[PDB]
Amino acid sequence: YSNAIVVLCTAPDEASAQNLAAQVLGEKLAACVTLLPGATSLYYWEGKLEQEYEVQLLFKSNTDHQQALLTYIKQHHPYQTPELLVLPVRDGDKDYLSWLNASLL
Amino acid sequence: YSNAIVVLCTAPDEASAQNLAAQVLGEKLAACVTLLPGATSLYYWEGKLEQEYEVQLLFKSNTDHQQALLTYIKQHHPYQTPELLVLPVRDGDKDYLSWLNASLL
Amino acid sequence: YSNAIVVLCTAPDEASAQNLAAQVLGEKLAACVTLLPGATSLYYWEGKLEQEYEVQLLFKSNTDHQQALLTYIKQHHPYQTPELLVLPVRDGDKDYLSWLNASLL
Ligand code: NA
Ligand code: NA
Ligand code: NA
Ligand code: NA
Ligand code: NA
Ligand code: NA
Repeated sequence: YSNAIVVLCTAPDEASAQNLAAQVLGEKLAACVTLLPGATSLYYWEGKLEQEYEVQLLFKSNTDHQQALLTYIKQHHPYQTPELLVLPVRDGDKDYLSWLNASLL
Repeated sequence: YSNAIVVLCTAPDEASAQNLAAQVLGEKLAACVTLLPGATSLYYWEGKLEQEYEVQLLFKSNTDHQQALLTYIKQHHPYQTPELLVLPVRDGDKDYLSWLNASLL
Repeated sequence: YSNAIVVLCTAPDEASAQNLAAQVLGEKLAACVTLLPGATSLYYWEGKLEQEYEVQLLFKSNTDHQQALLTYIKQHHPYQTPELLVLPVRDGDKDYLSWLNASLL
């Protein structure tokens, strides 16, 4: 396995998604943050089935910066309990991983 | 590795995607279902290259509910052979994982 | 773990993403390619924070064709150093996995 990771997270709108991405990148806690706006999420919250528009984010980072990234997002997110799921990366293109690794703190 | 999983699946349109998600959620087989509408999928089917609009779904659940979820979607999907790929989750925010686990059957 | 994989990659626009997908599929190096257009990616490039539109791609393939797929994309991509991250697949629907494998043999 490579040391790269892809962290999934959602935001209520593009404005908040962009602000969070900019903060994370300025702190060098991710190499690239990709936003997928216009998503819809369904889930139960306090006993009711909700259906809300959200932005699905993908934070591309590495294991050496994993906890710092999670902690940062958790403390700079509009939601109290944001989605934060780390996907492992089994392999990647050498040159891309090189760039990803070099971009981080 | 945490016990969380993210299941990839596609649906032909938002209406079918929403119905499936609502059903899975009511059955408590996923904690959150995110729909990414307006995607385009290319693939060969019966020897012909097809290019079709689809909704990419992400079902956020755990390994304990993995088989029931897969079986449920398979039996309640518009396609005869739907995409069902389980991505493992290496780690996550504990508060989020706690809510995810608590929302399941 | 199954032998399936999901490879993340981004393209600058739909035209280029579609051409790449078609080429990869003709070469039988992926069973299905899903395009998520209208995404926004933020990243530092040459010291400056960029915010650009991209298409997020998901190549659904197997470990048996993983290196050939990565090499092929790298040689047929508009970017000099494109994003190429391989996500492992823990499990999936038997019929879907069978179709994916058969499509590439
Ligand atoms: Na803006
Ligand atoms: Na902004
Ligand atoms: Na869209
Ligand atoms: Na609906
Ligand atoms: Na095209
Ligand atoms: Na052959």
